[PDB]
Amino acid sequence: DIQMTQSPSSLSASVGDRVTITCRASQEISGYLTWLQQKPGKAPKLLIYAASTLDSGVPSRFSGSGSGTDFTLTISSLQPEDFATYYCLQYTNYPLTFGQGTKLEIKRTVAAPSVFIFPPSDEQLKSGTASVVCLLNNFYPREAKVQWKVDNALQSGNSQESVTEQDSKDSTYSLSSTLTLSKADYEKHKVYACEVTHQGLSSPVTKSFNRGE
Amino acid sequence: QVTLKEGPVLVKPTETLTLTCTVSGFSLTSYGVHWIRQPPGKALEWLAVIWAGGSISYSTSLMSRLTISKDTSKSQVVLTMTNMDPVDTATYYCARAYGDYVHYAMDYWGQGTLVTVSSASTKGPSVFPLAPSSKSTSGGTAALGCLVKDYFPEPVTVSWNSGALTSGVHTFPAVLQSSGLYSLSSVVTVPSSSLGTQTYICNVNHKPSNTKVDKKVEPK
Repeated sequence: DIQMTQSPSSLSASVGDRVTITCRASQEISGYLTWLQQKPGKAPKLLIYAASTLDSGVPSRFSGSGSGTDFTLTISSLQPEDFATYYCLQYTNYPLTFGQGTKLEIKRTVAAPSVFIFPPSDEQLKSGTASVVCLLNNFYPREAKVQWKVDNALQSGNSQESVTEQDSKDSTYSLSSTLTLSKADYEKHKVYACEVTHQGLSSPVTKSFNRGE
Repeated sequence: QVTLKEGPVLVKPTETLTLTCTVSGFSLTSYGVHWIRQPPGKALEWLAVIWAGGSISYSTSLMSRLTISKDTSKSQVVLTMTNMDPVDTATYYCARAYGDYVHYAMDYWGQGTLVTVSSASTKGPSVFPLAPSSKSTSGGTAALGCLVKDYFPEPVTVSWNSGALTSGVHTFPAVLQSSGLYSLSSVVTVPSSSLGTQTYICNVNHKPSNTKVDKKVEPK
Protein backbone atom coordinates (compact mmCIF):
# COMPACT_ATOMS: atom_id res chain seq x y z
CA ASP A 1 0.00 0.00 0.00
CA ILE A 2 1.11 3.55 -0.79
CA GLN A 3 1.66 5.43 2.48
CA MET A 4 0.52 9.07 2.53
CA THR A 5 2.26 11.13 5.23
CA GLN A 6 0.25 14.27 6.00
CA SER A 7 1.52 17.10 8.20
CA PRO A 8 0.90 18.72 10.58
CA SER A 9 -1.76 16.65 12.36
CA SER A 10 -3.23 19.65 14.20
CA LEU A 11 -2.94 23.38 13.57
CA SER A 12 -4.38 26.57 15.06
CA ALA A 13 -4.53 29.79 13.02
CA SER A 14 -6.32 33.14 13.04
CA VAL A 15 -8.84 34.53 10.57
CA GLY A 16 -7.03 36.00 7.58
CA ASP A 17 -3.93 33.86 8.12
CA ARG A 18 -2.38 31.68 5.44
CA VAL A 19 -2.10 28.00 6.34
CA THR A 20 -0.15 25.23 4.62
CA ILE A 21 -0.77 21.47 4.81
CA THR A 22 1.69 19.02 3.26
CA CYS A 23 1.30 15.45 2.00
CA ARG A 24 4.11 13.06 0.96
CA ALA A 25 3.51 9.80 -0.89
CA SER A 26 5.81 6.82 -0.39
CA GLN A 27 5.90 6.32 -4.19
CA GLU A 28 5.47 8.40 -7.32
CA ILE A 29 1.78 9.16 -7.77
CA SER A 30 2.11 11.70 -10.64
CA GLY A 31 -0.76 14.16 -10.10
CA TYR A 32 -3.37 11.65 -8.92
CA LEU A 33 -3.82 13.57 -5.67
CA THR A 34 -7.06 14.90 -4.14
CA TRP A 35 -7.65 17.19 -1.16
CA LEU A 36 -10.83 16.78 0.89
CA GLN A 37 -12.41 18.95 3.60
CA GLN A 38 -14.58 17.30 6.27
CA LYS A 39 -16.64 19.32 8.72
CA PRO A 40 -17.58 17.46 11.92
CA GLY A 41 -20.58 15.19 11.42
CA LYS A 42 -20.68 15.59 7.63
CA ALA A 43 -19.49 13.82 4.50
CA PRO A 44 -16.12 14.95 3.10
CA LYS A 45 -16.18 17.72 0.49
CA LEU A 46 -13.97 17.77 -2.60
CA LEU A 47 -11.60 20.75 -2.72
CA ILE A 48 -8.88 19.86 -5.24
CA TYR A 49 -8.24 16.99 -7.65
CA ALA A 50 -5.43 16.23 -10.11
CA ALA A 51 -3.18 17.77 -7.43
CA SER A 52 -3.96 21.36 -8.46
CA THR A 53 -7.38 21.65 -10.15
CA LEU A 54 -9.78 23.61 -7.96
CA ASP A 55 -13.23 22.03 -7.97
CA SER A 56 -15.99 24.34 -9.19
CA GLY A 57 -17.61 26.44 -6.48
CA VAL A 58 -14.66 26.08 -4.08
CA PRO A 59 -13.35 29.51 -2.99
CA SER A 60 -10.21 30.67 -4.76
CA ARG A 61 -8.42 30.98 -1.40
CA PHE A 62 -7.86 27.21 -1.58
CA SER A 63 -4.95 26.10 -3.74
CA GLY A 64 -3.05 22.90 -4.43
CA SER A 65 0.46 22.37 -5.74
CA GLY A 66 2.92 19.57 -6.32
CA SER A 67 3.39 16.53 -8.54
CA GLY A 68 5.21 13.27 -7.98
CA THR A 69 5.48 12.67 -4.24
CA ASP A 70 5.27 16.06 -2.46
CA PHE A 71 2.02 18.01 -2.38
CA THR A 72 0.78 21.13 -0.62
CA LEU A 73 -2.65 22.53 0.15
CA THR A 74 -2.62 26.28 0.78
CA ILE A 75 -5.47 28.24 2.35
CA SER A 76 -4.98 31.99 2.00
CA SER A 77 -6.98 34.41 4.17
CA LEU A 78 -8.43 31.76 6.46
CA GLN A 79 -12.13 32.16 7.24
CA PRO A 80 -14.05 31.00 10.34
CA GLU A 81 -15.98 28.44 8.26
CA ASP A 82 -12.72 26.71 7.30
CA PHE A 83 -12.45 24.81 10.60
CA ALA A 84 -12.40 21.16 9.57
CA THR A 85 -10.24 18.06 9.21
CA TYR A 86 -8.44 18.03 5.85
CA TYR A 87 -7.34 14.86 4.02
CA CYS A 88 -5.13 14.13 1.04
CA LEU A 89 -5.92 11.05 -1.03
CA GLN A 90 -3.89 9.29 -3.73
CA TYR A 91 -5.71 7.46 -6.51
CA THR A 92 -2.91 6.24 -8.78
CA ASN A 93 -3.20 2.64 -7.55
CA TYR A 94 -5.42 0.41 -5.45
CA PRO A 95 -6.06 0.40 -2.60
CA LEU A 96 -6.73 4.13 -2.50
CA THR A 97 -5.03 5.53 0.61
CA PHE A 98 -5.59 8.69 2.66
CA GLY A 99 -3.30 10.83 4.70
CA GLN A 100 -4.23 10.59 8.34
CA GLY A 101 -5.72 14.08 8.45
CA THR A 102 -5.02 17.62 9.62
CA LYS A 103 -7.40 19.15 12.16
CA LEU A 104 -7.57 22.91 11.59
CA GLU A 105 -8.81 24.97 14.54
CA ILE A 106 -9.69 28.66 14.31
CA LYS A 107 -7.91 31.00 16.73
CA ARG A 108 -9.83 33.93 18.23
CA THR A 109 -9.93 36.19 21.27
CA VAL A 110 -10.71 34.91 24.76
CA ALA A 111 -14.45 34.74 25.49
CA ALA A 112 -15.75 33.88 28.94
CA PRO A 113 -18.63 31.39 29.22
CA SER A 114 -22.11 32.32 30.32
CA VAL A 115 -23.04 29.63 32.85
CA PHE A 116 -26.47 28.07 33.43
CA ILE A 117 -27.60 25.27 35.75
CA PHE A 118 -30.63 22.99 35.38
CA PRO A 119 -32.15 20.89 38.19
CA PRO A 120 -33.45 17.41 37.40
CA SER A 121 -36.97 17.29 36.00
CA ASP A 122 -39.87 15.83 37.95
CA GLU A 123 -40.27 13.38 35.06
CA GLN A 124 -36.74 12.02 35.45
CA LEU A 125 -37.04 11.79 39.25
CA LYS A 126 -40.18 9.68 38.79
CA SER A 127 -37.97 7.04 37.12
CA GLY A 128 -35.59 7.10 40.09
CA THR A 129 -32.59 8.92 38.61
CA ALA A 130 -31.50 12.55 38.92
CA SER A 131 -29.27 14.34 36.41
CA VAL A 132 -28.09 17.90 37.07
CA VAL A 133 -26.84 19.80 34.01
CA CYS A 134 -24.35 22.68 33.96
CA LEU A 135 -24.10 24.61 30.68
CA LEU A 136 -21.14 26.73 29.57
CA ASN A 137 -22.12 28.75 26.52
CA ASN A 138 -20.10 30.42 23.75
CA PHE A 139 -16.61 30.54 25.22
CA TYR A 140 -13.02 30.39 23.97
CA PRO A 141 -10.61 28.61 24.23
CA ARG A 142 -11.90 25.06 24.70
CA GLU A 143 -10.14 24.44 28.03
CA ALA A 144 -12.52 24.76 30.97
CA LYS A 145 -12.85 23.28 34.45
CA VAL A 146 -16.26 22.35 35.88
CA GLN A 147 -16.36 21.21 39.50
CA TRP A 148 -19.55 19.89 41.11
CA LYS A 149 -20.36 20.56 44.77
CA VAL A 150 -23.24 18.97 46.70
CA ASP A 151 -23.80 20.56 50.10
CA ASN A 152 -20.35 22.09 49.49
CA ALA A 153 -18.83 18.60 49.06
CA LEU A 154 -16.65 18.11 45.97
CA GLN A 155 -17.98 15.43 43.62
CA SER A 156 -15.84 12.96 41.69
CA GLY A 157 -16.53 10.05 39.37
CA ASN A 158 -20.21 10.90 38.86
CA SER A 159 -20.09 13.56 36.10
CA GLN A 160 -19.53 13.52 32.35
CA GLU A 161 -18.75 16.37 29.96
CA SER A 162 -19.36 17.04 26.28
CA VAL A 163 -18.10 19.90 24.11
CA THR A 164 -19.44 21.15 20.79
CA GLU A 165 -17.32 21.81 17.74
CA GLN A 166 -16.22 25.37 17.02
CA ASP A 167 -19.03 27.63 15.86
CA SER A 168 -18.80 28.30 12.13
CA LYS A 169 -19.41 32.05 12.60
CA ASP A 170 -17.89 33.16 15.93
CA SER A 171 -15.45 30.25 16.50
CA THR A 172 -16.58 29.70 20.11
CA TYR A 173 -17.30 26.49 22.02
CA SER A 174 -20.12 25.31 24.25
CA LEU A 175 -19.91 22.62 26.91
CA SER A 176 -22.27 20.60 29.09
CA SER A 177 -21.42 18.85 32.36
CA THR A 178 -23.95 16.34 33.68
CA LEU A 179 -23.87 15.22 37.31
CA THR A 180 -25.89 12.01 37.73
CA LEU A 181 -26.97 10.92 41.21
CA SER A 182 -29.35 8.34 42.58
CA LYS A 183 -32.76 9.78 43.42
CA ALA A 184 -32.21 9.00 47.10
CA ASP A 185 -28.90 10.88 47.04
CA TYR A 186 -30.49 13.86 45.30
CA GLU A 187 -33.42 13.94 47.74
CA LYS A 188 -31.11 13.90 50.79
CA HIS A 189 -29.05 17.01 50.04
CA LYS A 190 -30.14 20.57 49.30
CA VAL A 191 -27.48 22.77 47.64
CA TYR A 192 -26.27 21.82 44.15
CA ALA A 193 -23.64 23.99 42.45
CA CYS A 194 -21.26 23.91 39.50
CA GLU A 195 -18.13 26.05 39.78
CA VAL A 196 -16.57 27.05 36.45
CA THR A 197 -12.94 28.07 35.93
CA HIS A 198 -11.96 29.56 32.57
CA GLN A 199 -9.22 31.82 31.22
CA GLY A 200 -11.83 34.50 30.45
CA LEU A 201 -13.06 34.65 34.07
CA SER A 202 -11.00 36.66 36.55
CA SER A 203 -12.39 34.42 39.32
CA PRO A 204 -14.48 31.23 39.22
CA VAL A 205 -18.21 31.49 38.51
CA THR A 206 -20.54 29.39 40.66
CA LYS A 207 -24.15 28.70 39.72
CA SER A 208 -26.31 26.95 42.30
CA PHE A 209 -29.84 26.09 43.32
CA ASN A 210 -31.53 24.73 46.44
CA ARG A 211 -33.54 21.57 45.79
CA GLY A 212 -37.25 22.33 45.71
CA GLU A 213 -37.06 26.12 45.67
CA GLN B 1 -29.72 16.88 -8.80
CA VAL B 2 -26.82 14.46 -8.31
CA THR B 3 -27.48 12.69 -5.02
CA LEU B 4 -26.35 9.52 -3.29
CA LYS B 5 -28.63 8.31 -0.49
CA GLU B 6 -27.56 5.48 1.79
CA GLY B 7 -30.36 4.40 7.72
CA PRO B 8 -28.14 3.76 10.74
CA VAL B 9 -27.97 0.07 11.59
CA LEU B 10 -26.93 -2.15 14.49
CA VAL B 11 -25.14 -5.36 13.44
CA LYS B 12 -24.50 -8.20 15.85
CA PRO B 13 -20.93 -9.57 15.76
CA THR B 14 -20.18 -12.21 13.09
CA GLU B 15 -23.33 -11.21 11.22
CA THR B 16 -23.59 -9.43 7.87
CA LEU B 17 -23.86 -5.73 6.98
CA THR B 18 -25.84 -4.73 3.88
CA LEU B 19 -25.52 -1.11 2.76
CA THR B 20 -27.52 0.36 -0.12
CA CYS B 21 -26.41 3.46 -2.06
CA THR B 22 -29.30 4.81 -4.15
CA VAL B 23 -28.13 7.32 -6.73
CA SER B 24 -29.97 9.96 -8.75
CA GLY B 25 -28.96 12.47 -11.39
CA PHE B 26 -26.55 10.11 -13.16
CA SER B 27 -26.37 6.60 -14.59
CA LEU B 28 -24.49 3.72 -12.96
CA THR B 29 -23.41 2.64 -16.45
CA SER B 30 -21.46 5.92 -16.78
CA TYR B 31 -19.95 6.45 -13.30
CA GLY B 32 -18.20 4.36 -10.71
CA VAL B 33 -19.15 4.25 -7.03
CA HIS B 34 -16.62 4.08 -4.19
CA TRP B 35 -17.16 2.88 -0.62
CA ILE B 36 -15.24 4.57 2.21
CA ARG B 37 -15.54 4.17 5.97
CA GLN B 38 -14.44 6.20 8.96
CA PRO B 39 -14.18 4.82 12.50
CA PRO B 40 -15.10 7.30 15.25
CA GLY B 41 -12.24 9.75 15.67
CA LYS B 42 -10.05 8.17 12.97
CA ALA B 43 -9.11 8.74 9.34
CA LEU B 44 -11.01 7.74 6.22
CA GLU B 45 -10.41 4.22 4.88
CA TRP B 46 -11.12 3.14 1.30
CA LEU B 47 -13.15 -0.08 1.01
CA ALA B 48 -14.11 -0.83 -2.59
CA VAL B 49 -15.23 0.50 -5.97
CA ILE B 50 -17.52 -0.76 -8.71
CA TRP B 51 -16.80 0.85 -12.06
CA ALA B 52 -19.35 1.77 -14.72
CA GLY B 53 -18.49 -1.30 -16.80
CA GLY B 54 -18.78 -3.60 -13.77
CA SER B 55 -15.09 -4.00 -12.88
CA ILE B 56 -14.60 -4.13 -9.11
CA SER B 57 -11.70 -3.51 -6.72
CA TYR B 58 -11.60 -4.28 -2.98
CA SER B 59 -9.33 -3.29 -0.14
CA THR B 60 -6.82 -6.12 0.04
CA SER B 61 -7.14 -6.75 3.79
CA LEU B 62 -10.96 -6.87 3.55
CA MET B 63 -11.51 -8.45 0.13
CA SER B 64 -12.69 -11.83 1.43
CA ARG B 65 -15.42 -10.11 3.48
CA LEU B 66 -16.71 -7.62 0.86
CA THR B 67 -18.95 -8.01 -2.17
CA ILE B 68 -20.56 -5.33 -4.33
CA SER B 69 -23.59 -5.59 -6.58
CA LYS B 70 -25.24 -3.10 -8.93
CA ASP B 71 -28.85 -2.73 -10.10
CA THR B 72 -29.01 -0.14 -12.88
CA SER B 73 -32.81 -0.17 -13.18
CA LYS B 74 -33.07 0.66 -9.47
CA SER B 75 -30.04 3.01 -9.58
CA GLN B 76 -28.64 1.12 -6.59
CA VAL B 77 -25.19 -0.09 -5.61
CA VAL B 78 -25.13 -2.54 -2.70
CA LEU B 79 -22.15 -3.30 -0.46
CA THR B 80 -22.26 -6.50 1.59
CA MET B 81 -19.79 -7.02 4.44
CA THR B 82 -19.72 -10.35 6.28
CA ASN B 83 -18.35 -11.44 9.67
CA MET B 84 -18.67 -8.00 11.22
CA ASP B 85 -16.59 -7.27 14.33
CA PRO B 86 -16.84 -4.36 16.80
CA VAL B 87 -13.72 -2.82 15.21
CA ASP B 88 -15.85 -2.46 12.07
CA THR B 89 -18.00 0.15 13.84
CA ALA B 90 -17.77 3.22 11.62
CA THR B 91 -19.60 5.67 9.39
CA TYR B 92 -19.82 4.19 5.90
CA TYR B 93 -19.92 6.44 2.83
CA CYS B 94 -20.53 5.94 -0.85
CA ALA B 95 -19.13 8.42 -3.35
CA ARG B 96 -19.30 8.94 -7.10
CA ALA B 97 -16.19 8.81 -9.29
CA TYR B 98 -16.75 11.45 -11.99
CA GLY B 99 -14.46 10.51 -14.88
CA ASP B 100 -12.99 7.14 -15.87
CA TYR B 101 -11.23 4.42 -13.88
CA VAL B 102 -7.89 6.22 -14.45
CA HIS B 103 -8.68 9.93 -13.98
CA TYR B 104 -11.60 10.79 -11.70
CA ALA B 105 -12.77 13.15 -8.98
CA MET B 106 -14.70 11.99 -5.90
CA ASP B 107 -17.08 14.90 -6.27
CA TYR B 108 -20.35 13.76 -4.67
CA TRP B 109 -20.75 11.79 -1.44
CA GLY B 110 -23.59 10.08 0.35
CA GLN B 111 -24.55 11.38 3.77
CA GLY B 112 -22.90 8.43 5.51
CA THR B 113 -24.41 5.54 7.47
CA LEU B 114 -23.43 5.04 11.10
CA VAL B 115 -22.88 1.30 11.54
CA THR B 116 -22.52 -0.05 15.08
CA VAL B 117 -21.32 -3.63 15.65
CA SER B 118 -22.32 -4.80 19.12
CA SER B 119 -24.11 -7.58 20.99
CA ALA B 120 -26.06 -4.88 22.85
CA SER B 121 -29.76 -4.53 22.12
CA THR B 122 -31.50 -1.50 20.65
CA LYS B 123 -33.12 0.90 23.13
CA GLY B 124 -35.11 4.07 22.58
CA PRO B 125 -34.33 7.32 24.39
CA SER B 126 -36.08 8.96 27.30
CA VAL B 127 -36.47 12.71 26.75
CA PHE B 128 -36.52 15.04 29.77
CA PRO B 129 -36.97 18.83 29.89
CA LEU B 130 -34.19 21.17 30.96
CA ALA B 131 -36.53 23.86 32.20
CA PRO B 132 -35.69 27.57 32.04
CA SER B 133 -35.64 29.26 35.44
CA SER B 134 -33.99 32.18 37.20
CA LYS B 135 -31.04 29.75 37.46
CA SER B 136 -30.87 29.77 33.63
CA THR B 137 -31.44 33.50 33.01
CA SER B 138 -28.52 35.79 32.10
CA GLY B 139 -29.75 39.36 31.72
CA GLY B 140 -32.56 39.19 29.20
CA THR B 141 -31.61 35.75 27.86
CA ALA B 142 -32.78 32.38 29.18
CA ALA B 143 -31.42 28.91 28.50
CA LEU B 144 -33.53 25.77 28.15
CA GLY B 145 -33.10 22.34 26.67
CA CYS B 146 -33.85 18.64 26.53
CA LEU B 147 -31.93 15.72 28.05
CA VAL B 148 -31.95 12.67 25.74
CA LYS B 149 -30.99 9.75 27.97
CA ASP B 150 -30.27 6.03 27.72
CA TYR B 151 -30.45 5.02 24.05
CA PHE B 152 -28.54 2.60 21.83
CA PRO B 153 -27.10 2.63 19.25
CA GLU B 154 -26.15 6.07 18.02
CA PRO B 155 -27.39 8.33 16.56
CA VAL B 156 -30.30 10.52 17.57
CA THR B 157 -31.21 13.71 15.75
CA VAL B 158 -32.59 16.72 17.64
CA SER B 159 -34.44 19.71 16.21
CA TRP B 160 -36.38 22.54 17.86
CA ASN B 161 -39.87 23.70 16.86
CA SER B 162 -39.71 21.47 13.76
CA GLY B 163 -36.62 23.22 12.42
CA ALA B 164 -37.94 26.77 12.89
CA LEU B 165 -35.58 27.35 15.84
CA THR B 166 -31.93 27.12 14.80
CA SER B 167 -30.06 30.20 16.06
CA GLY B 168 -28.39 29.53 19.40
CA VAL B 169 -29.06 25.78 19.34
CA HIS B 170 -26.24 23.61 20.70
CA THR B 171 -26.70 19.84 20.46
CA PHE B 172 -23.81 18.16 22.17
CA PRO B 173 -21.97 15.01 21.07
CA ALA B 174 -23.41 11.94 22.74
CA VAL B 175 -21.63 10.53 25.79
CA LEU B 176 -21.32 6.79 26.36
CA GLN B 177 -22.07 5.78 29.95
CA SER B 178 -20.65 2.70 31.66
CA SER B 179 -23.98 0.95 31.02
CA GLY B 180 -23.16 0.95 27.31
CA LEU B 181 -26.03 3.37 26.63
CA TYR B 182 -25.71 6.86 25.18
CA SER B 183 -26.98 10.20 26.45
CA LEU B 184 -26.83 13.74 25.09
CA SER B 185 -28.39 17.14 25.67
CA SER B 186 -29.59 19.86 23.31
CA VAL B 187 -29.89 23.44 24.59
CA VAL B 188 -31.02 26.79 23.19
CA THR B 189 -30.72 30.39 24.37
CA VAL B 190 -33.88 32.48 24.00
CA PRO B 191 -35.28 35.83 25.15
CA SER B 192 -36.65 35.53 28.67
CA SER B 193 -39.50 37.79 27.53
CA SER B 194 -40.73 34.91 25.32
CA LEU B 195 -41.00 32.20 28.00
CA GLY B 196 -44.67 32.89 28.67
CA THR B 197 -45.72 33.26 25.03
CA GLN B 198 -43.46 31.15 22.78
CA THR B 199 -43.66 27.36 22.70
CA TYR B 200 -40.34 25.48 22.77
CA ILE B 201 -40.46 21.82 21.70
CA CYS B 202 -37.48 19.55 21.08
CA ASN B 203 -38.02 16.98 18.33
CA VAL B 204 -36.03 13.79 18.96
CA ASN B 205 -35.70 11.08 16.31
CA HIS B 206 -33.99 7.76 17.06
CA LYS B 207 -34.30 5.91 13.75
CA PRO B 208 -32.70 2.61 14.98
CA SER B 209 -35.66 2.09 17.33
CA ASN B 210 -38.08 4.03 15.06
CA THR B 211 -38.66 6.25 18.11
CA LYS B 212 -39.88 9.83 17.74
CA VAL B 213 -40.55 12.02 20.79
CA ASP B 214 -41.80 15.61 20.91
CA LYS B 215 -41.26 17.12 24.36
CA LYS B 216 -42.43 20.61 25.27
CA VAL B 217 -40.13 22.44 27.68
CA GLU B 218 -42.49 24.23 30.08
CA PRO B 219 -41.24 27.34 31.92
CA LYS B 220 -40.79 26.91 35.66
